[PDB]
Amino acid sequence: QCVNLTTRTQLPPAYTNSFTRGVYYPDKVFRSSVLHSTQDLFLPFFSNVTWFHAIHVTKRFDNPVLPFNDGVYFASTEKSNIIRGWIFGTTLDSKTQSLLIVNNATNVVIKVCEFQFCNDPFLGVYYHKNNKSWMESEFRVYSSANNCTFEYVSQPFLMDLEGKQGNFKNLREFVFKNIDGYFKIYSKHTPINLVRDLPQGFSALEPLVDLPIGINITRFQTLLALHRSYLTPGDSSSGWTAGAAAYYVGYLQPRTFLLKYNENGTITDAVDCALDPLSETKCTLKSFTVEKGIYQTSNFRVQPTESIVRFPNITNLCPFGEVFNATRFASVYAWNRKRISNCVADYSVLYNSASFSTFKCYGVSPTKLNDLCFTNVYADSFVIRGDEVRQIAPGQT
Amino acid sequence: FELLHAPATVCGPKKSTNLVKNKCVNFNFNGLTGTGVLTESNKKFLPFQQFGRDIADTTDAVRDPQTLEILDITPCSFGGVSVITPGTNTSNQVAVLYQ
Amino acid sequence: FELLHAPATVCGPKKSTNLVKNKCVNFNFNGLTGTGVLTESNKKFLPFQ
Amino acid sequence: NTLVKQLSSNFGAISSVLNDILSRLDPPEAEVQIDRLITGRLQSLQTYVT
Amino acid sequence: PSKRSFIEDLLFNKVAQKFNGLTV
Repeated sequence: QCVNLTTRTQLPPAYTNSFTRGVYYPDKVFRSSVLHSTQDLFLPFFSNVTWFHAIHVTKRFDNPVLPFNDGVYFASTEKSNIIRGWIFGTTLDSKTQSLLIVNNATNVVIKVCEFQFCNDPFLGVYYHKNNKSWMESEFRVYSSANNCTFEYVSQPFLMDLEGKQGNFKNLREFVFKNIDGYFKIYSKHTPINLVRDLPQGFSALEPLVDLPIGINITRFQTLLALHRSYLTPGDSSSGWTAGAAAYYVGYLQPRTFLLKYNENGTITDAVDCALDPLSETKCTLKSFTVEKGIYQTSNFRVQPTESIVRFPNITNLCPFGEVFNATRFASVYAWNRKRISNCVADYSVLYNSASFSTFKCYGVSPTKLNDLCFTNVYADSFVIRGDEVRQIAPGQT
Repeated sequence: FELLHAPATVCGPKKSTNLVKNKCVNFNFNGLTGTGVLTESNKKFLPFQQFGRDIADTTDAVRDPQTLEILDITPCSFGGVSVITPGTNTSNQVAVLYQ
Repeated sequence: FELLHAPATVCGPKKSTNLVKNKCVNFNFNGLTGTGVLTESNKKFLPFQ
Repeated sequence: NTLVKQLSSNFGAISSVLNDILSRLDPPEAEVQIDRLITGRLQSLQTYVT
Repeated sequence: PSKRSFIEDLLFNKVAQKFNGLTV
């Protein structure tokens, strides 16, 4: 396993709302001059997400383990390249197929193995006194990788990272969704220019590359980088700088937006179909111009809460010893009818003696027996052979 | 075996539940599961029946197999929602009308 | 030949034919069979669509 | 009063209550019984509006 | 109290559903 830090000042984060962000292309079909609806995972407008911080020239560096849900909207405002890669898995202990997509300064290591992570994985760089670049020295991601299922190596590229401080310069948004075997990644770059806060602009995210793999993602964790200059000792005690960045963590919800396609085919406007009474009218009428009148929408329904059961109290068990697994029964033409009533009947206790080999219920579901009440349960006991079981069916001659 | 043709006497190994009246919860009388408010009843009932259907062939009254009382069935799904707006070119104020 | 949870992405082998336009004949591009005249258009689509 | 009699009809099924078929038949096998009830009511609503 | 006459009031003397979906 990797190492950890010492004395982490975790400040209570704040909460921010969305500003028309989290809209992408649900399908790969070109559509223009058409207004309709699409049922897909998106981020609802004017929601409430957790706003994390990482400003440090204190000791603001927090990266908890958040559970992964169906559709996670991640928007990081990197002005000096602090947030590197991300991890996806369940227990993170070399016991399941985990996803490791780290944005290394040399290449993009995308491997699906069984890595071993510590308590707080991160990246470590060094600031040389003679070289003004930002090269990577420490590598505290994993420890070993034996069984693997996928490996991807990017092309060699030269990237000396960024040192810009003050205001934000680049915006990197990533959407991670787990749909069966397709892992869609929507990456979109937008050169923003502001101090802080989420921009109020509207843009459509484009997919990068789909990974047809079969992994089980339950929890994720955002990995960052630490700066170690010559003024700091460079140890894992107090000689480390968190940096200066901020990322937004949001979860997608099954909503429905009103996509607007112009002559170029890009998404320029999105109106929610279930949030405000005014925005719902635009989606229902399939038009952005609402006239002055009266309209009819949904009705009024109340969902129930508890569920009471009113069954008669019966403290008697039906004799399953003489009916099932006995000594002898009757013939096929002289079968005897036994009345079974005034007792509690159940089919789950019929496996302790004489395991059944053919249990096919006709006219009733085998799992819906205990749901409905039984009344006048007659048993037809007869001993036959195996060549006559196929003929016993309601509708055979 | 039959399904909904005679008073209960067997059923399954399911336990009981405390009666919660004046609520729009899910009830279950003699296997029949429905949804409605178990209000009071002031009408007459023959001392040898169980269920009770009206003109619309709906479950009206039903005798409890434990407390032995008549309780009516009335679903709480009664209402309508309608929004009236003067238009998006005048003001962004709406008025939710409850029918 | 095994099939995992991910959909099949390798459909081999795969042949190809010729190309003809300005005729109301039958064609099959991508995975959609159509019938019409392959007339040139003026607008472009998206690189991932 | 005509629409009330349509809710009590089975349209060639086993009952007329949507809470009774699901309580005795599993969803993967009761899909052939619910479709007969919906189709039987669409013709009644189309005739009523007509 | 109404805005009718004796002849108009005489015409008016000669002349559960919402639980299923029949609203007036």
